[PDB]
Amino acid sequence: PRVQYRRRMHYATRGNRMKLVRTPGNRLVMQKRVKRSQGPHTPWVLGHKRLAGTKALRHTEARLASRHEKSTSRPYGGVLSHEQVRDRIVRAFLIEEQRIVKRA
Amino acid sequence: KRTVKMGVMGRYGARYGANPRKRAKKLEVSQHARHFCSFCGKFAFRRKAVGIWRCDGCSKTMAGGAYTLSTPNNSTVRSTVRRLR
Amino acid sequence: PREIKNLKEFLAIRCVKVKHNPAQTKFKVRCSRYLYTLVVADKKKADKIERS
Amino acid sequence: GRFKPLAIKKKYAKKLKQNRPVPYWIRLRTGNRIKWNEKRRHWRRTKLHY
Amino acid sequence: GKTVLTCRKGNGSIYQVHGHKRLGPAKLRILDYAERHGFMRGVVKTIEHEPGRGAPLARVEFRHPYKYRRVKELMVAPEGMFTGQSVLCGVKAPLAIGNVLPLGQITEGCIVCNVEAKVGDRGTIARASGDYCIIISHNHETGRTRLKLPSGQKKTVPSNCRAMIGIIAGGGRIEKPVLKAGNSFYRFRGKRNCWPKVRGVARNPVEHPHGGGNHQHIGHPSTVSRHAPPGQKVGLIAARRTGRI
Amino acid sequence: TKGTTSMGQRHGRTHILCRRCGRNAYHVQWERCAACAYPRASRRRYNWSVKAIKRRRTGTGRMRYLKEVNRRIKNHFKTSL
Amino acid sequence: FIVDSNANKTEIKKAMRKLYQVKAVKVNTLIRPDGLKKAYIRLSASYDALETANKMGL
RNA sequence: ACUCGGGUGGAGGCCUGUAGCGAUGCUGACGUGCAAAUCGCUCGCAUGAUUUGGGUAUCGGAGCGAAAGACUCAUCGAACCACCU
RNA sequence: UGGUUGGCGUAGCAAAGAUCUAACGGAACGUUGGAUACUGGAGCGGGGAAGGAUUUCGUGCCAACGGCACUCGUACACGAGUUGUUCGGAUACUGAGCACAACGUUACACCGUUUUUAGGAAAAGGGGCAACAGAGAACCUGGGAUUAUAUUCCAAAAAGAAAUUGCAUG
RNA sequence: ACUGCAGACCGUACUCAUCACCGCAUCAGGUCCCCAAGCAUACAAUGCUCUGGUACAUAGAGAAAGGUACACUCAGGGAAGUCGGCAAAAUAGAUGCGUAAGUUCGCAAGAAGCAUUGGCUCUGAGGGCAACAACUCAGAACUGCUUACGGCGGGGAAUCCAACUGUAUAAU
RNA sequence: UUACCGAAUCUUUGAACGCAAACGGCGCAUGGGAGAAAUCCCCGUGCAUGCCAUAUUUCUCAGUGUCG
RNA sequence: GUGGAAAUGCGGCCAGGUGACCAAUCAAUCCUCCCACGGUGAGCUUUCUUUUCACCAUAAUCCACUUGGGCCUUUCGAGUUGUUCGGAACGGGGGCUCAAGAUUGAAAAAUGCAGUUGUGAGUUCUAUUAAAGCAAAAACCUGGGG
Ligand SMILES: [Mg+2]
Ligand SMILES: [Mg+2]
Ligand SMILES: [Mg+2]
Ligand SMILES: [Mg+2]
Ligand SMILES: [Mg+2]
Ligand SMILES: [Mg+2]
Ligand SMILES: [Mg+2]
Ligand SMILES: [Mg+2]
Ligand SMILES: [Mg+2]
Ligand SMILES: [Mg+2]
Ligand SMILES: [Mg+2]
Ligand SMILES: [Mg+2]
Ligand SMILES: [Mg+2]
Ligand SMILES: [Mg+2]
Ligand SMILES: [Mg+2]
Ligand SMILES: [Mg+2]
Ligand SMILES: [Mg+2]
Ligand SMILES: [Mg+2]
Ligand SMILES: [Mg+2]
Ligand SMILES: [Mg+2]
Ligand SMILES: [Mg+2]
Ligand SMILES: [Mg+2]
Ligand SMILES: [Mg+2]
Ligand SMILES: [Mg+2]
Ligand SMILES: [Mg+2]
Ligand SMILES: [Mg+2]
Ligand SMILES: [Mg+2]
Ligand SMILES: [Mg+2]
Ligand SMILES: [Mg+2]
Ligand SMILES: [Mg+2]
Ligand SMILES: [Mg+2]
Ligand SMILES: [Mg+2]
Ligand SMILES: [Mg+2]
Ligand SMILES: [Mg+2]
Ligand SMILES: [Mg+2]
Ligand SMILES: [Zn+2]
Ligand SMILES: [Zn+2]
Repeated sequence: PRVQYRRRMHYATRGNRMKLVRTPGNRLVMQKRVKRSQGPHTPWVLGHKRLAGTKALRHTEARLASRHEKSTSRPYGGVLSHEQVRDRIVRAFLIEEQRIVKRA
Repeated sequence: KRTVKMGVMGRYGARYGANPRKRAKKLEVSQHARHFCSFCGKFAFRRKAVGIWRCDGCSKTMAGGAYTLSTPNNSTVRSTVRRLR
Repeated sequence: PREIKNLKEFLAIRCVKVKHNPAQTKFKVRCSRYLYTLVVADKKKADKIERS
Repeated sequence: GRFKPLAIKKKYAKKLKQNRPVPYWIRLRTGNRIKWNEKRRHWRRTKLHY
Repeated sequence: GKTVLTCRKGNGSIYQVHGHKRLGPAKLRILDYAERHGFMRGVVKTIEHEPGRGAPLARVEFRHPYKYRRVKELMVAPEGMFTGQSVLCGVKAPLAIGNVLPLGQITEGCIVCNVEAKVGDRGTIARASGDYCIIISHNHETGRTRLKLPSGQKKTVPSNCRAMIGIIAGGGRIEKPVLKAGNSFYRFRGKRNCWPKVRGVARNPVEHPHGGGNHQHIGHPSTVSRHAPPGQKVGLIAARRTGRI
Repeated sequence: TKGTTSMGQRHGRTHILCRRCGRNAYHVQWERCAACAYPRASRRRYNWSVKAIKRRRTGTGRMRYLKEVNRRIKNHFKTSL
Repeated sequence: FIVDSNANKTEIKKAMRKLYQVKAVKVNTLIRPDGLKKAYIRLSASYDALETANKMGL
């Protein structure tokens, strides 16, 4: 069993990964291995971490995914880690409370 | 394992000459040493490109010197700003 | 190829391919999109819908 | 390889059906001069580099 | 003869700066009204390495003065400019590291970086790593402060000129020996086709004024005139003295 | 190895056929023709090579319309109503 | 069919429908190495490709 | 005071050596050749200033060169084409 | 410039190990069987790019060509052959880059910047191009489907099973 | 959800190489990518083998001199040969020992230098999961040698030069 | 059939000009066509830039230009 | 819109993310290979051979649902082959979630094949030098706000 490419492209680049596959017909057949992307992340300046409620959908299928598959139902849900939201909810509240005090 | 004398420089073998290794060795170690973080109180800084020091603890990035987190020149400026305060 | 499991749905649902198996009897309902199948273990109820 | 603009395929197509022996009946005309095709091409010799 | 390599670098063909991976110009914020009558707080977002450059560049994110949008902006970082730091650019910015405040308002004797010579030009002096310039005088009556350029060189500039506070980061690059011919291969990978530097005496008589001859030697003084035409102005140019000092 | 062994090193094309002249003179990398000077509007034409001016001048082709307008000038553009 | 080389598939369906009065379930054309375009049009099962081709003088 | 064992780890324009890139020697074969520069064995580098496809940029009183006047389509101490001639 | 010549039936056709056998074919090297080796998975393997562009396939042919021979051929002649919603490409990315426009310069645009002293929106920074190895990218197998194409062909039990885009429909 | 209709353009054969490209050629040269078995072995070295491919490189007879060789062998001597150890031979794997000057303390170093190694029948060691799995190392007898594949460094002492790796006159 | 010439026909391009272009690619607008459960598909015509004229029922505008 | 104490589950502009970027290694599957077993076919068969060889296949798509990481919660050790880590929350119990993966099944035995699993190995894919820090962008996504 030696295999050859089936899609018109023939280079071992990262976007052209292939999977060897024994078939029902007992052929051994290369198949395109999907170009998996890492999923949604909290922003790079906030340490760039993978989000919890969100799937690493390729945008090729992200359009067809349910909205909540790419988010949590929290404010900034598809954008920020829960701690990052809570950092703000505190920082919004506490900073305004000092400003409200600087009028006195 | 340990070299009698040249440590990180041991990788260079018998070349580049003794002094230049001696002088590369100081910068080479402070460069890969973990430098103290005033933010965390933690040894934590590690360089990630010349003049860039990521903090392993809290995500953060001091600017800093090339082979060292702080230049001796910088020691002056910070207090000198503190005194102007 | 989704597989409808309960009968109530399947009786609701073009030309259908019955397939007897040893220890089975599938009912492969073809449709515009999916080939729905309804597995049916004991035969006493297999022709119970086959004769439908 | 596979790649061809159709414009190149039309040209090799052109030269391909142009690559034919003269019709037998053309030689039988009065005052005929032609015998062999003087513009027969062979892929292993002249190149139509397109 | 034939065109000298000093002259060919002026075609700037092969000899252009690389910079595909360069982040863009590293400048100060546009001299807004806010700079001229207050201050703009921008938080530093991330300190980058610009390839081919020694100093890290910072990514201060100022909010846009006139519209709802936020304006990330890139300037070579003063040392000690950590991410999340809130920079304060403007005339009545507080005097601290990373703050960009009018040069005539910076205290005499304090050291500044990324100084701008012309007002509003967005920071041209003291930008290389480790570099800075002490303010050595103000002249409030004529509104022109002096300062000492990173080269031992005094210069007068208007106090309306901005400067950043502190040494530029990444200082001490040059102290580390390069050792390998390959190590200097990469510092110039991100710079330009500057390197390796073939000696002109090693070149031919067509190639260089110094080139050619049996023993490889310059035949005439290496100290060329200022008025020497290009292709001739090689060797030591308009040198006032030669020799080790 | 500047001879037959470096003839194997040469793999590309400098020129593909031109959209105008049909010459294999279209420098694909400098998208222009060495022959017609295409895409430049005015076609390439030098007096130091009249063997080439002659080679591609009018009458070299069908003169598809020019035959029609020549016949007409000869016939005073005589016309049916 | 050799079919006009500039014609596309949908036009070849509409043309079979009009010339030979028959539906084409599909029409996958190729252009021949020679430069002619060649359609393999498959008829709907309701239309025989045999009864029609012989009606066509073939 | 920070040294002596032992392991760990996998560094290096590190070593031996494939592939690949070269090309020292035999001044071997060939030398109207397989070849208008090749063949053989030997040999050198082979984690790097490496090799390599595609693309792109820079050329003729010019380009490009870790510099041999090297290379710039078998053409270079000034390509090739046409022309003056 | 054409033709011819001696040398001369000479120098050679000595790199990579290899053929043997029978039967048949044929006017006389092929074909099959057997034997024997070789390649030896960085292959005289199976697919592609560039390049080539009919070389493919079948039948015939073997005049010429295949530096010996051919019954055979990548040769010759004739007839065939390449099938896609999903492969690749374009539609539809940007990149080193390029350059239309404008503007400027030039005796002259065949130059330069690449935005334009600049009113670039037609319902803040003009238009475009530039990657078949980068980004993007909805399809799979089985076939008894060819002389030659198949992730392309298959027919109503679509061998079948999908995903997907547009519109529309309950 | 469903269903209905529709899903357009061009590529698509073959080649990709000691006969399909470039080299005036079916030219021993050159030419990017992918898949890549078994055994020995450290192995993509090398040898060999199933599969897939080949049997195409003009053949025959016989075996003058002189040649070419990716062929050997040579008594005694052992570089006397020669300009020159050129070429050849030689070293060789692994293990255990042992390893000098000099040194930038990294090295030099595989320094150098001895030594053991097959076969066979055994032993020992080294783990997993609960309440069977390796395959290396080690040892021991017995026994064998014609020292018997392939592959695999010759070494040392000094002087000159250049520090080093690198580049570089394609074709002296 | 020949000769000539009025009517036409004159495909893709090309100054090439709707935008591109190793793409027989892609538009916007207009009319047509086929067709079809509209979407798709074919077709015609217009659609480059510059400049001059004109807005003949005198187009819409811009200027801290001049005034009113 | 909505469940959940929480991690989170289900149902114009603006900012962020995907695109998006590393040798190796480790691990899982993949694949190939080997072995054991069992079947089936073939072959050897002077002798010997419970034997040698071959084969024993499982596509995308979908549906139900162990390893590595992140996190929630609750009441010096932890950790890797390895250069770590911990009150800025380690470990333990329960939970969440991502990424692979397993198995259940639909496809799908009406196919393949020809007259079976499991087990081992390899392959596969998912720090260092650095004065080197190792593309962009459309598309798309999610949010904040409306
Ligand atoms: Mg071509
Ligand atoms: Mg010289
Ligand atoms: Mg000179
Ligand atoms: Mg000197
Ligand atoms: Mg000198
Ligand atoms: Mg040359
Ligand atoms: Mg080249
Ligand atoms: Mg097609
Ligand atoms: Mg090395
Ligand atoms: Mg060596
Ligand atoms: Mg010289
Ligand atoms: Mg002879
Ligand atoms: Mg063999
Ligand atoms: Mg043939
Ligand atoms: Mg022919
Ligand atoms: Mg660009
Ligand atoms: Mg493009
Ligand atoms: Mg791609
Ligand atoms: Mg595609
Ligand atoms: Mg085929
Ligand atoms: Mg093919
Ligand atoms: Mg190949
Ligand atoms: Mg040729
Ligand atoms: Mg091997
Ligand atoms: Mg080998
Ligand atoms: Mg002897
Ligand atoms: Mg001697
Ligand atoms: Mg002697
Ligand atoms: Mg003598
Ligand atoms: Mg020798
Ligand atoms: Mg010693
Ligand atoms: Mg040297
Ligand atoms: Mg040479
Ligand atoms: Mg046009
Ligand atoms: Mg499956
Ligand atoms: Zn810190
Ligand atoms: Zn042209």
